[PDB]
Amino acid sequence: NYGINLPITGSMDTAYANSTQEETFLTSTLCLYYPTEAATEINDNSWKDTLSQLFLTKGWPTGSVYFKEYTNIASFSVDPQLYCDYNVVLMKYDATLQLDMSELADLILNEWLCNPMDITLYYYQQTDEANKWISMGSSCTIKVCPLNTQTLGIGCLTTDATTFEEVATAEKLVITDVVDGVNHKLDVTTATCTIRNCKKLGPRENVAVIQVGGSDILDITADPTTAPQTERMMRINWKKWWQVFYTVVDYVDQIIQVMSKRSRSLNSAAFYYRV
Amino acid sequence: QNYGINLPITGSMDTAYANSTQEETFLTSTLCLYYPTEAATEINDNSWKDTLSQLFLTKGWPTGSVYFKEYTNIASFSVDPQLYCDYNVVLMKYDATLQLDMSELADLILNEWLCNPMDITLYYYQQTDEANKWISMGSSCTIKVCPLNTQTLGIGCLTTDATTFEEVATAEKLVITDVVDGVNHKLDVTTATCTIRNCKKLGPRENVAVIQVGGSDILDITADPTTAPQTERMMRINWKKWWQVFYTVVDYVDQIIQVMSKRSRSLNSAAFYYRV
Amino acid sequence: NYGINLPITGSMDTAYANSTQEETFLTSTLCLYYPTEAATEINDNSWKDTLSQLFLTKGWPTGSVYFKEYTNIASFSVDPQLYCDYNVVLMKYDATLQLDMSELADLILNEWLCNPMDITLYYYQQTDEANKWISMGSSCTIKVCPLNTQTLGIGCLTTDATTFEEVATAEKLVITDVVDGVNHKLDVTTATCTIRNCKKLGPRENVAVIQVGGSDILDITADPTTAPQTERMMRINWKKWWQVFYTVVDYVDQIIQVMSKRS
Amino acid sequence: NYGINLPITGSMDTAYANSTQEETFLTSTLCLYYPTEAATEINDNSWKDTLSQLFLTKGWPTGSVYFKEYTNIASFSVDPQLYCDYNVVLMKYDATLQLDMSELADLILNEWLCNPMDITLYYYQQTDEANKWISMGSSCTIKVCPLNTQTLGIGCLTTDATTFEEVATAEKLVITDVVDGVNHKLDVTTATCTIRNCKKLGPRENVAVIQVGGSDILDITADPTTAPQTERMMRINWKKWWQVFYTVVDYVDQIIQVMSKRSRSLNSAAFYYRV
Amino acid sequence: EYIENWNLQNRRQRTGFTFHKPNIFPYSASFTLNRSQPAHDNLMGTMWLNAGSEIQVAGFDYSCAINAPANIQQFEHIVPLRRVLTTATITLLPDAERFSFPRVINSADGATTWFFNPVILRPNNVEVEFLL
Ligand SMILES: *[C@@]1(O)O[C@H](CO)[C@@H](O)[C@H](O)[C@H]1NC(C)=O
Ligand SMILES: CC(=O)N[C@@H]1[C@@H](O)[C@H](O)[C@@H](CO)O[C@H]1O
Ligand SMILES: CC(=O)N[C@@H]1[C@@H](O)[C@H](O)[C@@H](CO)O[C@H]1O
Ligand SMILES: CC(=O)N[C@@H]1[C@@H](O)[C@H](O)[C@@H](CO)O[C@H]1O
Ligand SMILES: [Ca+2]
Ligand SMILES: [Ca+2]
Ligand SMILES: [Ca+2]
Ligand SMILES: [Ca+2]
Ligand SMILES: [Ca+2]
Ligand SMILES: [Ca+2]
Ligand SMILES: [Ca+2]
Ligand SMILES: [Ca+2]
Repeated sequence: NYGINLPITGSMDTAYANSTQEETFLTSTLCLYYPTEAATEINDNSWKDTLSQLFLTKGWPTGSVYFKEYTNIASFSVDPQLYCDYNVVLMKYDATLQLDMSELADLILNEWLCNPMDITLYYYQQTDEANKWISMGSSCTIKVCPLNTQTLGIGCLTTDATTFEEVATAEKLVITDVVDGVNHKLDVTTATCTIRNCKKLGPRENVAVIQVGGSDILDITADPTTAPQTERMMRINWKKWWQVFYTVVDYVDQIIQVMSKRSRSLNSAAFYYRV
Repeated sequence: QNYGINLPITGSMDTAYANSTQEETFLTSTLCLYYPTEAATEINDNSWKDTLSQLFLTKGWPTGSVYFKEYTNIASFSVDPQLYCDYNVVLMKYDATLQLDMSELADLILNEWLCNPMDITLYYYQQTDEANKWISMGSSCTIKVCPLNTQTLGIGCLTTDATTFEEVATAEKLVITDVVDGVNHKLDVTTATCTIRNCKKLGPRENVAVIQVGGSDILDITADPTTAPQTERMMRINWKKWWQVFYTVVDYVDQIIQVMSKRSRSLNSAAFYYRV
Repeated sequence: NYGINLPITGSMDTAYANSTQEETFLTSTLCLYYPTEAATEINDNSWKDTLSQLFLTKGWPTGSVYFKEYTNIASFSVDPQLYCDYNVVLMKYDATLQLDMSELADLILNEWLCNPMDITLYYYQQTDEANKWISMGSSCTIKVCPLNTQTLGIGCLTTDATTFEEVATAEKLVITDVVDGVNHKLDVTTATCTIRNCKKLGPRENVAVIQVGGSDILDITADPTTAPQTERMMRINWKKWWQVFYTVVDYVDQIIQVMSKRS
Repeated sequence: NYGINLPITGSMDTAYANSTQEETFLTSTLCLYYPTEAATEINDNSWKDTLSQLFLTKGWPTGSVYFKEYTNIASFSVDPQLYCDYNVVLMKYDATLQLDMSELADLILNEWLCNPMDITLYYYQQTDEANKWISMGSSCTIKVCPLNTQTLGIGCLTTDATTFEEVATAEKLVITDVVDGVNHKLDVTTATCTIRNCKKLGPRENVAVIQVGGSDILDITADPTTAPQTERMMRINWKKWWQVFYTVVDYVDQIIQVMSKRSRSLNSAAFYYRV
Repeated sequence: EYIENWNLQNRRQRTGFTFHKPNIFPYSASFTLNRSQPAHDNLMGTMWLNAGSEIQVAGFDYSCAINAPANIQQFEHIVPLRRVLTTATITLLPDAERFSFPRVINSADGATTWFFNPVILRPNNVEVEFLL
């Protein structure tokens, strides 16, 4: 009964099962994401070999924990592909890249379902609050031209491209909110960029974000009246990056206690947009 | 219909709700968007006010209902902030230097202050309780406070020498002064360019919201160290382009209007409670 | 007192006692702390006189308010000796000292049961989650190597001190969290530093921290999960230091309220 | 309040009070206005110091009585501003400023609800007796053009401004009364003048007007049938100002029995905006 | 019992019926706001449920008497009966368990809704009076 949505009835007197937090360490995998300037400060090659002995104390086998790296937040955000079971990437704070960090956590912490877009043929509009336009590539420069009910521009000419309104130029990831319910005309430079519309289903459960240094800024909901702080948002203060790594190896039970498996990975979610 | 008297209101806990009435509020009321004068510089348009007002028609507001004003910075907006229309929301940039002065503007417009005049030459001054503040604004305010004793002698100051006075402000466009409550003081306001004013706060203002464009989220609207609440109508959003900041306000009118209310002074029923 | 043994029953619908806040003022002390440059902008000689006349208005007697100072957060944190009945401190926010302000408030606001360490002779592990290593002095450079079962180093050489894995370079106060269960060989600069084996207990209630400046930067926990803000981790905004002292003198009945005595 | 629409019921046999007048003196303020031609004849730099001790012997405390000063009725009418809880006004009579005393006393002693006027773009009219067009500024000449049903002008070519007829000339405060129900066209010199569509309310309670010298001649009501003399209109014959300031301080309580401080407007303005 | 009281009352003599939890109160669930504003964030008044043979009244104050004289706020609730009761046995307990949880309540005329998030102190200076 794979796609049927039947209810369940459970009692309030069933005894609890056993602890289960030491079986999950045997079966599952773990992936770490760090900027490439970490291994510069470490001055070692065997620190991947070193830390894998330290995860073995907490219960993980030798072949479970995987290490991946990136250069910066800009180049990691070109196509973040996160493959293992439990993913934990810690980014570094920058006072000037304030929006670009929160646009990265909008992709990662939630789950988007995406349909393609063809700018040359069609005019586009957003239906409700969930529709955003996610464009990523080497260099994205998006221009908008809103239209009335007669297919005429409001403050823009549909033939000249210089009169167009401009929302971004030369980024690696742009999430665009426009007025929901107005047909628009677009001018994305699609030689190095690729835009597609997406609507938010729910949170992506199996991934956490550990901010490294700096104050508390993060805004998932592109909504001014709401800026929620979930349980999979963490910040620590740094002076050296050994002490960052001993912290995450020590507290592996608390990192994993606050993130579950991906609900789309299971065989249960068969015909509900699996994986 | 019995304007001055207070009367209790009863009502059953089982009564059907009314209609939606969020639409009819948009048909009647007004709206004011404020922005710093450099926002229109990046926009590069002389018809973008016309462009936005076409987009407010989609969400129910008519044409002549939304008004736009400007200011240069929060230092020059604060020499005289006066809010005119029914609902409004202000937009300010984040400055790491202007820590306190963002909290002064969010003190002055988000609350409601009952204010009495002052005379520096003639009397000696004190604050009665925790709700009494000395709000002073103008071109260049410089305030020096000489505390007195039970015999009106100076404590740390000479009551004749103005140099031995004790400074709390330097050349600011706006000052809200908290001194210790219950001690007579002697004052040195440069009243040629400043204007000190004995004020007193009532319940806060319900029709203005504040959008802090960029930066961290810190605003001490209160006076004590021991608390600093972040209310419903102060908020924060990040930026790269001022087009995207304006599209977000136009899209989400129905939520921003929901967080604020009408000014309770502005009604008929406040006719002898300080505002007809 | 406090007792984990010896239960105390009590009852309900007993009458509330009278407000004993005034008697708390008459039989207690109060000690303010300020950085040295705060006395520089004021540049009065008798500003400690003119404040004690203003604490007398709020009920504090004429022999109970004491003023002490420090140079900076780097120099106050070599040995903070706090011994008055009530204590509050005034920390000026520096953007690059964001990691040092968290380490001080960890040391000030919580109780710590400490034990000595012999780097030369013994090997040390950390047993509890609440087990941490606190080192103070003039210049602490801490180098740590882990250990297998066979008393052999994991990523280092137990003879060569160069191949170690350091966690601190020349800092007045370092709180070190290492993974628990593994033994360790240590190598610190014992001439100008003193590392110890401390253990966390409940908070200290005679101290409070008023941050003076930028935003809230306070993870006084050790895990990345929780970063709470308690009753007395507070913060103001400033333009003149002489205005800051008026707020503290005025609102004593709220600052004293969120903190307790030594007992 | 939320609940004004309920009846109140009281008995005709209950007991009086102990006369709460000393509570009025201790918890209220008082601002007396005076022309600048007093202070020349007054010849003192401590008469504010003097008089504020003579209010102590009546019951007023020290920090309550404030003194403010204008220069004539013309330069006070530019922006009358009421600051504190009680306001008595001392003005001097002549024969020439005959309308301009009734113009100023109308704005002060009555509450007003003023909207603004865009006179260049639209055509405006008055809907009953109770609205007027109250204009104030440095100097403004106002000229009016009545229109018929078909937007054509009567007695005035709607393009020419010299065919319009004149109603003001360089006046600081103008209250125009035109025919209620006819669309008009305006010629206010808007560079120095602000005209406002404005509606009358109930009378302003707390402020009183004492004229100095000359007969009792004031028309507040716009109709010529009615010329009422309210309880807050007084007159005093003068020879020296020291007799005038002693008369006010000796009979404070007779003036306080008339003004009723419950109507403060929280602002310092003399009208209400579109509130 | 009923045929004995049919005969005593038919001669005008004094009768009496003995009840266990008599339905003397009609159903009523409402409130009263002694201090209010359209924002509904600083309120004062009482709430009650009268149903069957049970009264649960609860008074609230959002400011917690910070500006009241001597920091004490007085409440009162008066319930008139329809018939005169005699020799009752009444249980009185110092908590209204029905008005103890967070809830949202409509306004008086059904226009808007308002929020009520309680914490509960003990009742001070309780006086119950039985009038005739
Ligand atoms: C609304 O139209 O309908 C309600 C019931 O459906 C009714 O209670 C209310 O009177 C109506 N209000 C208005 C005027 O829209
Ligand atoms: C806690 C307990 O008593 N329950 C038992 C546990 O002791 C045992 O180790 C486990 C083995 O899978 O099975 C549980 O049912
Ligand atoms: C000063 C004050 O608060 N008044 C109390 C009074 O209420 C109480 O009855 C009395 C005996 O305990 O003690 C007084 O201090
Ligand atoms: C003449 C008169 O009324 N006297 C009473 C006075 O005896 C009483 O003690 C006081 C209390 O407020 O109130 C007054 O009204
Ligand atoms: Ca354009
Ligand atoms: Ca949208
Ligand atoms: Ca001095
Ligand atoms: Ca004060
Ligand atoms: Ca090594
Ligand atoms: Ca540890
Ligand atoms: Ca003519
Ligand atoms: Ca008319």
